[PDB]
Amino acid sequence: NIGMILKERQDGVLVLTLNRPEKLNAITGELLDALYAALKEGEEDREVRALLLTGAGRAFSAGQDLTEFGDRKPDYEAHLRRYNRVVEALSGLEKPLVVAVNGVAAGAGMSLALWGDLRLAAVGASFTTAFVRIGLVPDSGLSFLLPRLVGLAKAQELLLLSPRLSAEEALALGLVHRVVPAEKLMEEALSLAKELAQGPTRAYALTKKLLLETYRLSLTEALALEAVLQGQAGQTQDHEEGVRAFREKRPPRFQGR
Amino acid sequence: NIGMILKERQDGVLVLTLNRPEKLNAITGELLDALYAALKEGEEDREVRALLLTGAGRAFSAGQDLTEFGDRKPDYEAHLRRYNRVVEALSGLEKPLVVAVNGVAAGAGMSLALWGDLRLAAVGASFTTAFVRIGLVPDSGLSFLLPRLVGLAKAQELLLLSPRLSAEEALALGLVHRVVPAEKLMEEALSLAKELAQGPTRAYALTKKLLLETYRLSLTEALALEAVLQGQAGQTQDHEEGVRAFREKRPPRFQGR
Amino acid sequence: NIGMILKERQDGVLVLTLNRPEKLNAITGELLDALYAALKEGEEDREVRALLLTGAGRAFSAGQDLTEFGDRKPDYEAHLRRYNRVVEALSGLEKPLVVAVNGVAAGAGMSLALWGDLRLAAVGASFTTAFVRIGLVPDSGLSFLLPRLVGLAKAQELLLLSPRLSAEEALALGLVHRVVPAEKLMEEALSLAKELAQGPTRAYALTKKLLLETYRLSLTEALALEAVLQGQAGQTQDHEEGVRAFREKRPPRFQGR
Ligand SMILES: CC(C)(COP(=O)(O)OP(=O)(O)OC[C@H]1O[C@@H](n2cnc3c(N)ncnc32)[C@H](O)[C@@H]1OP(=O)(O)O)[C@@H](O)C(=O)NCCC(=O)NCCSC(=O)C/C=C/CC(=O)O
Ligand SMILES: CC(C)(COP(=O)(O)OP(=O)(O)OC[C@H]1O[C@@H](n2cnc3c(N)ncnc32)[C@H](O)[C@@H]1OP(=O)(O)O)[C@@H](O)C(=O)NCCC(=O)NCCSC(=O)C/C=C/CC(=O)O
Ligand SMILES: CC(C)(COP(=O)(O)OP(=O)(O)OC[C@H]1O[C@@H](n2cnc3c(N)ncnc32)[C@H](O)[C@@H]1OP(=O)(O)O)[C@@H](O)C(=O)NCCC(=O)NCCSC(=O)C/C=C/CC(=O)O
Repeated sequence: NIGMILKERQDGVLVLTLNRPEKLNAITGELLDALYAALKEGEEDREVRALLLTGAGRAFSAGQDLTEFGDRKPDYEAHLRRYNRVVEALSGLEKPLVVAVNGVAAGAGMSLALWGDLRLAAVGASFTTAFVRIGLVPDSGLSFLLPRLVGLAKAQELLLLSPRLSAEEALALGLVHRVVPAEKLMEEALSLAKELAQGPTRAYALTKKLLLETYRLSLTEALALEAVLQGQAGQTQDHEEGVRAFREKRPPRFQGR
Repeated sequence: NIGMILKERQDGVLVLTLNRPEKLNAITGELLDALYAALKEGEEDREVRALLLTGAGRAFSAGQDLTEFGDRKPDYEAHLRRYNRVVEALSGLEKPLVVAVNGVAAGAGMSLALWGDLRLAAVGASFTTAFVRIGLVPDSGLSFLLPRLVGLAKAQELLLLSPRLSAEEALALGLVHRVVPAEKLMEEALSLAKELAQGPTRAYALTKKLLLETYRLSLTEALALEAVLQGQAGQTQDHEEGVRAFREKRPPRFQGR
Repeated sequence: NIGMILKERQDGVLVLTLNRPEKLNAITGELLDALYAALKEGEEDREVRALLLTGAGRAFSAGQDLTEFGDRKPDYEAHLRRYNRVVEALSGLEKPLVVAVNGVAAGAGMSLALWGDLRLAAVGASFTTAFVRIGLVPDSGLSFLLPRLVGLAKAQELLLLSPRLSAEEALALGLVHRVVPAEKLMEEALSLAKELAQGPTRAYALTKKLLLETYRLSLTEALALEAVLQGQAGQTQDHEEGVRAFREKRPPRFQGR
């Protein structure tokens, strides 16, 4: 398909599938533009309360297509302003994102997978940082996410030595939250995304903003931002519903506003 | 008791007990003012070298009293400047704090428990972030503490899905340092707090300041603050005692100055 | 030996050995000047692509020599500008550093060991923060490294209570990456350092810069620095070699430029 991102809506969930299975969903500028466009649509679509990202075929993504750039003096500083708006869009997404890692995620493919709020892997899936084997540094936010997700000791080993991690090893480190058999991965991930699509979408979005900023703030700054964002969550119809549901001891019926 | 914070001194330890057992020690502005007052007294009392915080009855704390605010347009930005001076006081406390989590700690109750320097839980105690089920974001410093304590991967799952964690699960993640039978919790926690109340109180206070600031500093800034605070610890009578005790291979007798 | 740092080159590796075995490699200003000088030489020597740091005798290092300062009013703020250029040099080293922890690492000895990019310990080796037992705060970058390496929950316990950790406990926490029998430690560590000395030295150096800065940056700042440093790695002969080797499915032959 032109752009190489498949798009499907179900029950409040936009399902995005990386679709270059013949090249293990290797990333090109074209694929990144299509993914940006799809994330923008998902976020704008008032019928969408959650996103699910997965790969077509054997792989999640092998990362940058190492054929896309033809022997010329590479300008990665320039190009990464492109990987960069996609990462900006993922990081700031105002709806929850499930990632279903169906196979290998390497390099920027591993970066993209780790931007999921909740991450599931198939048995048989694998992670490898990859960049150092091409003489490159981690990019697409991997140098930001990895030490936060697995701690600095594991981030050093994973990045410097680029070992291949099994899905069970990934589970141990916090790279994923759940490992499921390959034939059940999309059912389980879609089940979780539909759960989140009934959730308090505004609370999810603002909680994600606090988590993104937490490490660079002083405690004083963190308490100030908590105050500001709790002010905004406090004004939502969902907060009022949440309080009613607790007082009546029934499930909340959230609307995402 | 008026203010709902019980206060007792033993052997250098101020014991603070959240005391609204009939509402699972649910937090009100009144309780927060009483806790602030008690922390201020503990810190000012030269007979106190350590604090121990626990709950009365079944619960540690169920967090914000979801009856305190009566159907009016809530102003959480305003109110949190109140949760906020209490968190400021906890974070900056110039004496070590043990927390004994005797039962459920939910929402701001979980926030308060996690401000302990050393944290023990009873078998049967439990943690739940709770905020997202009311359509709110984590507050009272939970968005600051949780990713630092358990890493970002576990913080995402705990905050977005609000699962109930057993004391043994909490131990695994680093939410607590020790799990003990319910009938031994106060004996063990008081034993540890009395140990710290013989400790180098100034070294504890300055070590806590370094830990609070560590993530937002450059290595250059971190080394500069280490230099400044080690300068201050170096001038204490306790440092001179610590050096004598090491040279003579005997226990130090610290005074907290 | 004058300066108490032994220096030996093998197969692209500068081997540095802390050499005051009679005082468990206890740190003095003189030892720190010698270590700074040795790190500077290793980094300047175009025949060196990796460093390995270890201890002579029983210990890795017992940390500051608690005989060096003679009963005078200590000025640790002044002196730490000395521990500080050594830590600055370690942190910014533009070649990978393996640490082989052959025995106890306490206080600043533990600080120094944890500056390794990859860390191995002998069975029988041990770690202890130590500072709090002398009434001091963690220094030599320990307040920076420890919470990043083991998370805040373990850093609090390790620093406030100064327990002695076995090599297997250290492995569990991420203080080291590998534990090996004492008689195999230098063979394994030298084997790993020779591996890294064939590696893409520029990618290692720039990856280390991203990891050092990651926690204090916004995601926007982190993506900007990734762009800048990937630009520089992209211009290296090693990047061009890495791409050729992947396209031909053969091992890269990196030069470190
Ligand atoms: C671990 C995998 C991904 C999978 O192994 P396996 O499943 O055994 O497959 P394979 O290695 O046998 O490859 C099968 C085919 O896919 C191709 N393939 C795999 N990865 C990529 C790839 N990344 N680019 C182009 N082709 C790729 C292979 O070349 C093969 O093609 P062929 O059938 O021989 O024609 C392995 O292929 C691998 O290490 N690939 C390279 C991964 C890699 O280095 N990714 C790029 C890191 S750099 C990055 O992502 C961002 C860089 C930004 C700066 C910039 O460059 O703009
Ligand atoms: C996990 C517990 C805490 C305990 O379960 P369990 O032990 O089975 O007890 P229960 O749920 O059966 O409750 C027993 C009673 O306590 C009451 N209770 C429990 N939590 C609270 C509570 N937080 N507020 C008022 N009442 C509470 C229940 O309503 C019941 O009252 P009743 O006997 O029916 O009259 C459960 O009650 C629970 O999820 N409670 C709500 C926890 C909660 O959402 N906390 C607030 C999060 S929001 C926060 O803390 C800060 C917000 C700041 C912004 C602002 O609002 O200012
Ligand atoms: C865990 C060890 C390191 C090892 O135990 P073990 O292997 O059983 O040996 P030991 O304790 O029996 O000591 C054997 C000998 O080494 C000496 N030794 C051990 N550590 C040091 C030491 N750090 N300084 C001088 N001597 C030391 C002992 O005093 C003994 O000397 P002797 O044979 O009795 O003459 C234990 O010795 C120990 O706790 N030592 C003190 C560690 C310590 O507190 N280090 C300093 C932390 S403060 C720091 O590093 C930076 C401070 C900067 C501010 C400033 O001061 O400038």
